[PDB]
Amino acid sequence: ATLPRFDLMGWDKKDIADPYPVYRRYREAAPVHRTASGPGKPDTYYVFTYDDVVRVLSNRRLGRNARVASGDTDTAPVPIPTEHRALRTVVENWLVFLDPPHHTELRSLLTTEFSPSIVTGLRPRIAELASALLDRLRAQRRPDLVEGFAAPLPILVISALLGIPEEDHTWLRANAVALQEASTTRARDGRGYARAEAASQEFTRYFRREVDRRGGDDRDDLLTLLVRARDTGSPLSVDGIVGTCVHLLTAGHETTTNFLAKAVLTLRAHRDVLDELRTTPESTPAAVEELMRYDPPVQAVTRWAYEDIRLGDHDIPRGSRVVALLGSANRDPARFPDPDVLDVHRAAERQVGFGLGIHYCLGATLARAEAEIGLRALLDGIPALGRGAHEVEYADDMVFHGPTRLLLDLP
Ligand code: HEM
Ligand SMILES: O=C(O)c1[nH]c(C(=O)O)c(-c2c[nH]c3ccccc23)c1-c1c[nH]c2ccccc12
Ligand SMILES: O=C(O)c1[nH]c(C(=O)O)c(-c2c[nH]c3ccccc23)c1-c1c[nH]c2ccccc12
Ligand SMILES: O=C(O)c1[nH]c(C(=O)O)c(-c2c[nH]c3ccccc23)c1-c1c[nH]c2ccccc12
Repeated sequence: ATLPRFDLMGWDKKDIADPYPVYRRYREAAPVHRTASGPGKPDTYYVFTYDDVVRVLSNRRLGRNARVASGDTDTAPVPIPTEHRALRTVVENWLVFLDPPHHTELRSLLTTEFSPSIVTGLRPRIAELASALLDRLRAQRRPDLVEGFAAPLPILVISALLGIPEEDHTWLRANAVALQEASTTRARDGRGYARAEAASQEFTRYFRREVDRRGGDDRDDLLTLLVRARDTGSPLSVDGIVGTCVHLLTAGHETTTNFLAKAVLTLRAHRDVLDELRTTPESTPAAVEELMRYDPPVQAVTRWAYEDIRLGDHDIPRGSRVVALLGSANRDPARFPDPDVLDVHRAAERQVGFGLGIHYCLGATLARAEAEIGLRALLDGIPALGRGAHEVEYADDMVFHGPTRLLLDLP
C-alpha cells in the first residue's frame, strides 16, 4: 500500500483550515477508504468521490441509527455516551438523525414554515438585522466577525421563527457552542461531553419553559405550531419538541455562521473575486453557490448500513458506519473541472453542501437568503474587508467546519 488509514480526528490546525490537499491524495487513490476501529466498534468507510457521496446520501439502505444497523439494543442510537442522558435525549430527537416514517412525519410538519414564499417575506428584515449588527461593529476597534456578526445574524433570524427573545442571542450562542463539543469529530479530552450535557439541560429547561408558556396570547412561531400539534393529537412528546427547537437553533445558525466567516476568508484569498463582487452585486447569488461548492460549512455527514452495500472498491457489511465527505465531493475534478479554482460562473448547483436525498437541508432556501443578504452586508458595510490583517482560529471540528472567531484590523 501507499496511504495509511484515514479519519477526521486529531488534525492539526493547518489541515483543518485547508483539508482539500488531504481529500485529494485519498480521492486519487480510491473513491472509498475503510478504517478499522478495534473492539466491538464498527468499521467506518469514508467516501471521497462526488458520485459515491451522492450514492451515500441517496441509497435507502443507509440510515441514521447505529442501533438499527447493528440490531443490537446495547449500541447507542446516536454517537453520545449513555452517561450523558440529557445530551442523548436532545440529540436523538434531532430530525437529521431520524428515519422514516418518524422522520417523514416531522419534516412534513416542519417544512411549510421554511418555504420560498416565507423566506422572501423575511429578506427585508434579514437585511435590517445585518445592517444593525454591522452598525454596532464599527463602535469597536478590533471586531470579531463571528461573535459580532456571523453568529448573531442567523440566531436572531431563527429565534424569531421559533418565537424566542432576541435578547437571548448571546446565551443561545454559548450553549450551542458548548453542545457542539459533543460532535463526533471533536477533541473531547476533558469535559467536552460534560459541558455539552449541561448545555443540553439549559436548553431543555429554557425550551420546556417556552412551551408551558404556549398558552399565552398565541402566535405562530415554530414553538406554538409544535405545541398545538401535540395538543391536537400529533405523535409528539415534549422532549421531541425540545429537541426540535434545539435542532432548529443549532442547525439554523452554526452552518450559516461558518459559511459567512469562511466566505470572508475565501474572498480575502481571492481579491479579484472580492473586488468583482464589490462592484457587481448581481453576481452575489452565483458567488454564494460557488462559495458553497468551494469550501462547504459541513465537511462530513454520516450514515449507517442497514444491509450490505457495495461502494467503490468495498463491500460494506451491515452495521458499518459510512462517512460522506461533502468537502471532498465538491472538489472532485470528475464533476468540477479545476476544482481548486474559485469560479463564480461555473455551474455549481451540483455542489452537495446542502446534502441530498431525504435529509436534504431543510432550510436551504433560508440559508441561501441569509448567505447572500449576509455577505452583501459585509461587502457594502466594510470597505476594508479585503485589506489589512486578520486573525482567525478554526474550531477543532470537521463536521461543522469553520472559525471560532475572526478579528479584523481595519479601524
Ligand atoms: C448555508 C448554511 C447551511 C448549510 C451549509 C447547511 C447544510 C446542511 C446539510 C449538509 C445537511 C444534511 C446533513 C446530513 O445529511 O446528515 C443539513 C440538514 C438540515 N439543515 Fe441545513 N444547512 C444550512 C442552514 C440551515 C438553516 C438556516 C436551517 C434552518 C433552521 C437549517 C435546517 C436544517 C435541518 C432541519 C436539517 C435536517 C433535515 C433532515 O434531516 O431531513 N439549515 N443542512
Ligand atoms: O453508537 C452510535 O450510535 C454511533 N453513532 C456514530 C455516528 O458517527 O453516527 C458513531 C461513531 C462516531 N464515530 C465513530 C467511529 C467508528 C464507529 C462509530 C462511530 C457511533 C459510535 C461511537 N462509538 C461506537 C461504538 C460502537 C458502535 C457505535 C459507536
Ligand atoms: O457530530 C456529527 O458527527 C454530526 N453528523 C451530523 C450529520 O448530519 O451527519 C451532524 C449534524 C447535526 N445537525 C446537522 C445539521 C447540518 C449538518 C450536519 C448536522 C452532526 C453534529 C453536528 N453537531 C453535533 C452535535 C452533537 C452530535 C452530532 C452533531
Ligand atoms: O489586535 C487585537 O486586538 C487582537 N485581539 C486578539 C484576541 O485574540 O483577542 C487578537 C488575536 C491574536 N491572535 C488571534 C487569533 C485568533 C483570533 C484573535 C487573535 C488580536 C490580533 C492580533 N493581531 C491581529 C491582527 C488583526 C486583527 C486582530 C489581531
